[PDB]
Amino acid sequence: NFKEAAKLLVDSLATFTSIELTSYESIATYASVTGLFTLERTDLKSKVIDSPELLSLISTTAALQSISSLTISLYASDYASYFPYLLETYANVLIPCKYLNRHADFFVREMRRKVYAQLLESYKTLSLKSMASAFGVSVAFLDNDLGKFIPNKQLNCVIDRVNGIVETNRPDNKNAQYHLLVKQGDGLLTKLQKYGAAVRLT
Amino acid sequence: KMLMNLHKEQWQSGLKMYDYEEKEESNLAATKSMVKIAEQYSKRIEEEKELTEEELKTRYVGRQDPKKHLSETADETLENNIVSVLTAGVNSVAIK
Amino acid sequence: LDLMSGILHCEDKDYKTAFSYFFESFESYHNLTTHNSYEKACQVLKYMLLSKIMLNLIDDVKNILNAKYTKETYQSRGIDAMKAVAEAYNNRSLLDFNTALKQYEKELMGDELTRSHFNALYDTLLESNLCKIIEPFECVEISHISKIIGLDTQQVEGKLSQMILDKIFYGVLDQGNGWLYVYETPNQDATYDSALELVGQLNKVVDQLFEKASVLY
Amino acid sequence: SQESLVKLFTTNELMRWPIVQKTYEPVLNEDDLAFGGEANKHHWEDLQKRVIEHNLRVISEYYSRITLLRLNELLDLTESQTETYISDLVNQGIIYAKVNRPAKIVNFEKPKNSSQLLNEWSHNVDELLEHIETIGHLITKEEIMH
Repeated sequence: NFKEAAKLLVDSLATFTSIELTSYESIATYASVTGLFTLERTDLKSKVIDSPELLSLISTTAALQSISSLTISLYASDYASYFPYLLETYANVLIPCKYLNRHADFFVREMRRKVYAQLLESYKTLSLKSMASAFGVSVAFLDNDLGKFIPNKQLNCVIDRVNGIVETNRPDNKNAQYHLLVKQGDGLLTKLQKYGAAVRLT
Repeated sequence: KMLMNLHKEQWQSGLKMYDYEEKEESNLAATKSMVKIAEQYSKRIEEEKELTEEELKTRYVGRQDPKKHLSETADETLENNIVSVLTAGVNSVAIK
Repeated sequence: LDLMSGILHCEDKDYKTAFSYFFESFESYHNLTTHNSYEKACQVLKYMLLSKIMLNLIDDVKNILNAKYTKETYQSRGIDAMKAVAEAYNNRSLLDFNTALKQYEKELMGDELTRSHFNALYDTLLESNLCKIIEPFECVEISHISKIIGLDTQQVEGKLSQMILDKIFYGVLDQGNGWLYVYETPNQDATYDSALELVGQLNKVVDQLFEKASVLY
Repeated sequence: SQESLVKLFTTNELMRWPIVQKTYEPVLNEDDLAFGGEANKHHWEDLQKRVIEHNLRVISEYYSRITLLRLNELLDLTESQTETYISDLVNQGIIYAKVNRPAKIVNFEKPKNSSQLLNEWSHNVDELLEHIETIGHLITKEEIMH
């Protein structure tokens, strides 16, 4: 549950009591993890410019450095250097921490989705080769990664292979709202159906 | 009959209608408010398991019945939209 | 005190309050006995000149500078820098800007303030320029935009990505042909959207009604 | 001569620049201010843009989709120049458009909301019901006359 963490941990930065709590450089590293994972471009961005505490501390341990680097690249739209930082976070942030070593693999998985989401937002189309050069990874390397996310359907794009383009058919209109709503409304029916039936019979 | 008749809107009131702007306003107001009646009903029904109905109504604001108030607000807009569609489609199909 | 107070409000993005504190800071150095206080006085003059560019008042940058006593007392490569960038902002040329910063780099290097607000000024001059260009378009080739703006091809594309993320003109960028579609259509149905919170509340309530029905069981 | 000069612009019509140019040159080069000279030929020069701007307004109202390739022919301009005139005219707030660079369409219109199109459809229905009424009362009248 990193959503709950994210709201609690921003407060932790502003004011800190140190008794029975792990060293403060560690507390900054936990805040940056939750912010990147949970929040999207805009909220995330405003959060790490309006936190003086993170900025006055700069880098001071390897784990903090790898996390902070990732951050800048992500909202600033540099994808060349986004990818070394991904590898770096893995080694020095998740594995050493007790509470994120369970999430080692979960973390890399979700983070590739977000980066891609923001890119897809800004483009109608990309060419696979252009999208690969942006990362700094070869042509074949990219196709695998996209293809693990796409049938699960939280990337909401498709790839014309013959055209070499990647198309983005993610709705943000009225059609998108429709998908959300009707799914919840089936859930209301179902909840009433069962609890209904149980009370009529008894 | 003279008394009863007070309209030239006896046959000119079902095909006649108000712009769809005004129907968008009714739809938007109605949905927005029913959230607020629904939030009072949620505070309310954390109870409904103590002693005496009459007490609960005072203390945790069962007054006017929020259960009754939500039914009324839903019934009024629900019946109104069936009419709004019903007249809408009637015009499209008969006139052209 | 005066120098810092000026520099503090420049970062807070009001340059009206910044400029007044620098007006008094210039006078203190000037009228104090020179012996090294002359080097610092030059720096404040530039800081007077930077402020009026952010405020979007580029003849008044021009007005403070005069060959009567303003250039004559304090003369640097940065005094020449100040008015070249002020003319770049007026022209609305991003070319004129980069040309200034190449030969006047040492002002950016020696003063942090100047570097800071030359980045902010660059991007917003850019942002505003681009919006005008693409305003009576939709399916405008990026090749055509790039002529008129004066930047490189690559540079247009990179700049647009961030803006679409701001949502500050919306639109989607197509590299399958090189167009930019500029969609300025309304987003999100308000009526449909408030229906999500109403269902949301009905989905919560029914768990609570089921708490009542534990009585019957 | 004066009555006819204003009479073009007050109404909406299509016209071209070497028509204006040929006709009004032996006439109004006899009168000064805006004509002759070495700096007032630059005030004459200025009427070429306004003739072009006047066409853009007429075309805006009547076409909502016209080809950009056809627009160039109309104005007597090349494609670049046509673009510049449309840009500056949207900027002042006198027209509105979106130009498609593949050259398929230049579309003059500010796109309409759903609510706008539908509010007009209500207005038609109320007026059709009114027309049938009034006819019905004038039919009753004619039965006595005949």
